[PDB]
Amino acid sequence: VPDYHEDIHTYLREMEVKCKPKVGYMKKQPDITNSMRAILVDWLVEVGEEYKLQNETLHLAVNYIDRFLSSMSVLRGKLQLVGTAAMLLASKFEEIYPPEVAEFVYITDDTYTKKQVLRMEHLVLKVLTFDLAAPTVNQFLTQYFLHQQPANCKVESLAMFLGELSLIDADPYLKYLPSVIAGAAFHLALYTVTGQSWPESLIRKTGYTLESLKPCLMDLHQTYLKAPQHAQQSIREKYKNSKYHGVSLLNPPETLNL
Amino acid sequence: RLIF
Amino acid sequence: MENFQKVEKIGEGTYGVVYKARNKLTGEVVALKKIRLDTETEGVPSTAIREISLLKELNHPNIVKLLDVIHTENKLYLVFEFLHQDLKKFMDASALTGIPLPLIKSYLFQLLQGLAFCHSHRVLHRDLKPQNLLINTEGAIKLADFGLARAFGVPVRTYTHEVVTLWYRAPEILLGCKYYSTAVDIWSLGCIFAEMVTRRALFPGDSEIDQLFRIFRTLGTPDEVVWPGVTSMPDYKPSFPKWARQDFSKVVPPLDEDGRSLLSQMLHYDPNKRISAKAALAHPFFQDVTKPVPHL
Ligand SMILES: Cc1nc(N)sc1C1=N/C(=N\c2ccc(N3CCOCC3)cc2)N=CC1
Repeated sequence: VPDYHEDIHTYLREMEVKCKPKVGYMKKQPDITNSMRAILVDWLVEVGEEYKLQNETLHLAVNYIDRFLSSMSVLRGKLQLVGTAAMLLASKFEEIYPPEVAEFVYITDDTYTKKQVLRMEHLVLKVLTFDLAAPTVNQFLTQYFLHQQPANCKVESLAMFLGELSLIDADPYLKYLPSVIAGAAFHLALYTVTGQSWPESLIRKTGYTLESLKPCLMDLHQTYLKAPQHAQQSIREKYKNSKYHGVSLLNPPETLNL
Repeated sequence: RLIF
Repeated sequence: MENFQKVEKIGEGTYGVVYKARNKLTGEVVALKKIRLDTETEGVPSTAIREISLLKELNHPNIVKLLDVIHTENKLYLVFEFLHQDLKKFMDASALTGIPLPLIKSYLFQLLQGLAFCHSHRVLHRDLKPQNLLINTEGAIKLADFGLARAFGVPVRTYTHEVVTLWYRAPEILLGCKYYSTAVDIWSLGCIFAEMVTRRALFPGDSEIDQLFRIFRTLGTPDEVVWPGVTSMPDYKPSFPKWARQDFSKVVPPLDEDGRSLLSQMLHYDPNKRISAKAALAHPFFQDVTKPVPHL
């Protein structure tokens, strides 16, 4: 029951500020780049498909990674090890039964040992100070969906798609809180499917007017438009599945009417 | 293996 | 770890043994959970990942306080405020006499505040039973053992095979529901309330199906009127025997009309109707609540 929905929403809005990554961090990494991060994330999407992991598990892993890379320098050869330990941790946090560690070693094709992954897990825990219950775009979406009239499952699939697209590109997406990105994804998916718009229920609840969403929306629309050309294609291929009503086949709108 |  | 002198072993839980220890520097008595790290097979267990990350968020008089985590190559140490016994043991020791009503009422009221706090912070405990409910000598009771607890910013998917206790399990889960909700915590708490009152488990089932039938035997077999949906739940069968609802005067004799009413709302079949912790604390049952100390 919706007894706690206001309370949880408010608390998630508090926590997302506290669980925010450093926006300008990739420029202080001497060895890694937005483009490598993009490859790592796209690979994590496939790992999650491979092991049938929940979508929340991927968003959590990417939040752990960005918070980690916010304070720890990492050589390109160790980036995938940070990614693997994050996905393991997120699976333990969020999955019913997470894959075994051996499975995580198997998925890098044995490029690290089980010990290395395990020690990296401990390091990730220490750096994150065991704070793993991070609000994600996927969580703000789920809450937002309660406000559909009526619920439309293409709208739901499509907003998830878009919210996942944003995990891939540090620039620009690390500028926005999950609640804002979720706001843009939801509007853009609604608009795409039906022509409808960020509903007034949510304007009041979130305090986000459609105008305030504008910068994030502009970016997300451009991402949506260019997705079929993007270097990384994992999320598109995922959201062609009938599970997802093939929403990632749908034609994006060429203008937003803003 | 991701090669970067 | 050098600042701690182990005093005695008290137990283990959902995983890793529990010691009474004293801080040699400050004199504080604590309860230490020692996690054996398998640093070649599995790493940090998911129970410890959840308990730590969730408890660190939850600061409340009726939720056990996690004081520190001491993290070493070989060992993970969790340091909690010390509480000297569990409800289950206290009930065992109060058997034959009964736990006095007033104390029953104070414990329930405090558990509900604990729980309301968890739920308004998106935490489901999932595993409430008397063994996870810890008391001190001043009359406080706190929720403990959050190793099975889950964040529910996204709905929590239920486990085909529940590893989660039978007797305090809610009927929506017994019947194959896809998600948990905060109503499963309220159901358990309702079960524990009755068990304090009557001195035995409300619904002591020997398998999933015998659990259900025991609930059905006391509250009556649900149908679409009482619980819209039941009949289309994965594990619902038209062949369920049809019992009638027992009157609660016979289920919980010692209880006055106010207690009976709150209990009946905590054990509502329909998870959408079952009372929230927030609301239950508004109940007139709690009008004359005080803070008695247990005779331990
Ligand atoms: C934080 C925590 N998690 C657990 N699984 S047990 C535990 C704590 N336990 C504490 N003390 C006790 C823990 C357990 C018991 N009992 C359990 C075993 O039989 C005797 C009573 C008694 C006291 N005090 C603080 C925390």
